Amino acid sequence: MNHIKIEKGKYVGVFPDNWKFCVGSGRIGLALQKEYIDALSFVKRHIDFKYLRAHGLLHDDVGIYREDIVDGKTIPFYNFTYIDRIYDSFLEIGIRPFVEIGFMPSKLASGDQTVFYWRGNVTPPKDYKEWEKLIKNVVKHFIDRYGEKEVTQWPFEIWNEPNLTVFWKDANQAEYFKLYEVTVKAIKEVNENIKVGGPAICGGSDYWITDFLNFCYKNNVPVDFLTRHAYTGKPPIYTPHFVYQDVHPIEYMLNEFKTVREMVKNSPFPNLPIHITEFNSSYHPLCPIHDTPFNAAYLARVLSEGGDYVDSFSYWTFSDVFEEADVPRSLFHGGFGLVAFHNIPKPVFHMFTFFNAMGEKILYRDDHILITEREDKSVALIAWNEVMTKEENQERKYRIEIPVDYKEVFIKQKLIDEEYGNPWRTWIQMGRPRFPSKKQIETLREVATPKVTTFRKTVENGHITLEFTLGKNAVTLFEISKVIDESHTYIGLDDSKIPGGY
Amino acid sequence: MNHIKIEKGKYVGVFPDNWKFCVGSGRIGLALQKEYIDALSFVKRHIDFKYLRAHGLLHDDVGIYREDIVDGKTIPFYNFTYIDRIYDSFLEIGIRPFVEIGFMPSKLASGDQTVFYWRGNVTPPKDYKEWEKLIKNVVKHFIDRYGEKEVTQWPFEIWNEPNLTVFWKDANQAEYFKLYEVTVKAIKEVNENIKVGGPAICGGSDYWITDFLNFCYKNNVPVDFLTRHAYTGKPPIYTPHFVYQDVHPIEYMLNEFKTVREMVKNSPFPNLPIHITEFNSSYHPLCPIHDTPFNAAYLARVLSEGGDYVDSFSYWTFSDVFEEADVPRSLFHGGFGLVAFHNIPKPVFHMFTFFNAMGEKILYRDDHILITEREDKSVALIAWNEVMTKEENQERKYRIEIPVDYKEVFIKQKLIDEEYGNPWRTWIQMGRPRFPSKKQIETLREVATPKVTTFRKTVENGHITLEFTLGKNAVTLFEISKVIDESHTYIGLDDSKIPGGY
Ligand SMILES: O[C@@H]1[C@@H](O)[C@H](O)OC[C@H]1O
Ligand code: NA
Ligand code: NA
Repeated sequence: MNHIKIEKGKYVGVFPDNWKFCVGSGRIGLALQKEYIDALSFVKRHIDFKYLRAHGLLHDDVGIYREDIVDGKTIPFYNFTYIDRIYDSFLEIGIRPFVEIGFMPSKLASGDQTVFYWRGNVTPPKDYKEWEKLIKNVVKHFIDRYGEKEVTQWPFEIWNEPNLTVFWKDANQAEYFKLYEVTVKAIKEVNENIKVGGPAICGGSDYWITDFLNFCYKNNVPVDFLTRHAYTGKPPIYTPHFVYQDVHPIEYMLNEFKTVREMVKNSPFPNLPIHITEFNSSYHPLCPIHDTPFNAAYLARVLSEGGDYVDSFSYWTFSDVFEEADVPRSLFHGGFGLVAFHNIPKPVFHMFTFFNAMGEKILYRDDHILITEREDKSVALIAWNEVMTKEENQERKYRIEIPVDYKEVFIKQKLIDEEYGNPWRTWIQMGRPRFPSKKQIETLREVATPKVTTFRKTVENGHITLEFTLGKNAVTLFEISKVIDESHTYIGLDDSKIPGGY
Repeated sequence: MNHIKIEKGKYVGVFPDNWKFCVGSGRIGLALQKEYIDALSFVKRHIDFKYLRAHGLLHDDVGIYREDIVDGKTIPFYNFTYIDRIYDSFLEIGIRPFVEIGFMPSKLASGDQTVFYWRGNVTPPKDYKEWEKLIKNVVKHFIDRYGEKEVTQWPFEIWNEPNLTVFWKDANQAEYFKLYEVTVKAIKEVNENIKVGGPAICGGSDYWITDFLNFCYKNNVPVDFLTRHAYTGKPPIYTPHFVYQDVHPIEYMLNEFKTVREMVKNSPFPNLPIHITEFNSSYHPLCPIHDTPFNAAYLARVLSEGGDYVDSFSYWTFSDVFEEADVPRSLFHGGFGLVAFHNIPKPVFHMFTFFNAMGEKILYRDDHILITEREDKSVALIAWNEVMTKEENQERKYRIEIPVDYKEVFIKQKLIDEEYGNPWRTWIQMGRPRFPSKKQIETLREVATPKVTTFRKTVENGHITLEFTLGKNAVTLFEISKVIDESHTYIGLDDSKIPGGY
């Protein structure tokens, strides 16, 4: 039904690598877990993410800020044992931290308000000049351990979602500015080449972006990028074990992206880089939507178009290794992770890997397909089909004419939908086991992979035709490439002489 | 000084393998750490430890006990996500848990009192019958996942050091006896072949052993083994960063072993196995005695002799991965472990591995040397020399006549003292760097190995004579073996034709 004719030689855009700039994570402290490193290693073997963005560098499980008593004095001590082990392991894996400065260490806090099950503290420092010394020592170490050519490649975003009272005492904008100003000026004094930015808010308070940008311009506090989080979840229904959420169409997020690029172009900093340091449909770590093939198909458009607007958009999160809502109580529990425990890829993970196949040169693109040409001049394409309702049009038919100037083509297709690459479904059939056996795990691994099919055909009249129908919530990848047939070189080759009817 | 003549074909005792039955660890929640799994794997490549003993199975970071509110009714939830991953990894490595029931999960607790930096609740359960259901469900889960044959090889130790008020409210003995009865009867109802035991007391309250064994006999309360801890630290000096302690002679601890055996010999269970579930010199996690060559020399006698009295004795702990006194603040910091961070083995580690060379038939044993015969009739021996003070007497000389019925002999010596295998000395030389660099760490690993030297002697009069002198805090191992010289099979063999003066 959707008929598409690609003309020989015409392009319409550049597909950039923004989609794999940065990915999200459970709290920095959780990076100590073997399951985390096993997960991060597995992701990094498949998607060359450049940066990792996680809360809680200054939380007390990481244990940086402590206080010793000598006489009646109270003198600080900065403990780097854990963060060293962590950042080391990031860099050995091949990924750098998107440092998020937060939250408040308990012995520097002014109040007792906390966020999450791990009770990160969200009050301003009782003494702002002792918070200045923490930040400067923390940055100075790093330069000493990792060296400046390395640490200046690390961006520093200041705090998390201050426009919400649950993350920042009273959601006090003025006090958030004092905090941003003290913190970035501590960082810059150690090394001015370190890029910093903010204000890390979620949608629904976009005036914060104008207020924050004016505040940095009127005073002379530096800002080298903007950050903001984008979700699409309508208000949620709660449960002892679940949070259920409806969602806006994915266009609601892409619209939010561009109106944010608009704000920055009318800002005192018209070329500011924008980093969406968190994004997903539902915004709760226990929402089953994250486990489904729907969330793969639904998020796919963001990877196609998101880089038209923002310099990075970081999927929350790479792994279910997460503790914000306590320890998960079931293998499939609605976690943010691209990867469920035991390195079982979710549908969303495979969707991400498909974009490894996109070239820079965009042949075509609408709301539900992306077609690109790689440097070897083979053609690849990714189509999705997110289906929000029982009553919606369920299938999505494509007929695509593709020019090729060679005579024998090889087609490779990877499909994930409700049937293929859907371990959640098998998990359900298995009885929804909360704590499955090894054998159950390995069977979920066997299914947790895209259906892969291959075709060979002769090219007639300088083009080929791909006709295919996406079912409910499918994402698929096609790769079209030239065959240099070598069968002529096999003397006496005759398949018909093989038992088996060949 | 110390002249020894091994008479041909005579033995005394038998050297059993109790020394490697069991080893200790930081709390079970710390087993999620990559650094922890890396250290355990490292230890188990060198010492075949059968069991691993650690606090806090029921602590709330492992997350097992939780509550849900459907109605106003609160019902219980048992979350096995973390504990499954932990015991799975123990089993894959090849070690089993010496299960320690404890401490108290927050939602079952009757009071606010906690132990350690990680705040384990040490009050009894507010409702002993909801404590019983926890035990039943945890053990039934273990059996469901791992199988009857496997879990019934896991011994269950009830609580930890209840004679101390810091580990158990008011050090109430009756309250503990009720806890022990309720817990093990829950255990036994799930499967009566699970070995239970106690009372896991600290030293200095040994009447508890009489009271607890009598209590069980009187009231038909199962007990399949006794447990107790043995340390030797005198009352400590405290510092913002250190705990310093003197120690009794090591004879003091071997005395406690033979003493507690006597009590169970005089009890209604005269054949009770005894497990010394923690031991070390100093009992504090920030006491540098643990990092020194002295502790290796000092602790050697118990490996040599402890098995005469107790069925197991488990060194606290296998690794510095530990949080009882907050996150360690320097590479060497006095931690309990055989192994420091980044797998840098301490002298005590090497001392242990030496005992892999002891055969079962003992040829000769005193306070400072053990000489054994392996099955191929080669002879091996470990000698040590702990020097407690600068006065004392610092060197120990040895002259050992070993008979052999073969003419050509090969001797291999391994030595650790203050000069060799002492990464602590090098770290001091380096500046005591709290957070060393990779190059520093790698240099420390280069020196953290025994000195290894080899010898060839033609035997005169059917015996060889080992002559060596132990420096201060030294441990050494020799191995004596037959040589079948194959040099006659090399035709034209002449080293004198190799440039180099050979
Ligand atoms: O921490 C994240 C928070 O910032 C956002 O509101 O929702 C996702 C959470 O996990
Ligand atoms: Na379409
Ligand atoms: Na988390």
